[PDB]
Amino acid sequence: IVCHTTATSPISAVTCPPGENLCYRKMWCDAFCSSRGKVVELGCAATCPSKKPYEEVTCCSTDKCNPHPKQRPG
Amino acid sequence: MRYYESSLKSYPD
Repeated sequence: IVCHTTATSPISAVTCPPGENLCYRKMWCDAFCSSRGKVVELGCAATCPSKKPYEEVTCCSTDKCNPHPKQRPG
Repeated sequence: MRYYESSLKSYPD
């Protein structure tokens, strides 16, 4: 299983088996919470971390299962 | 310039 990283610089699914047993999709808000919503910063992790204030972290363990609404197809 | 929840082309505006 591989995870993508929107919080590094570009975005790419790299295998994260050393430590992170899976992936994680995070969301929150950028410089100014635009009307478009938050962002989509997923990546790798050992377990869906952060879950007390408002951080909406998520998880995903599958062939690049961190695809967010990026290239709106159609 | 974000992989927001509705775009993937570093859109400025």
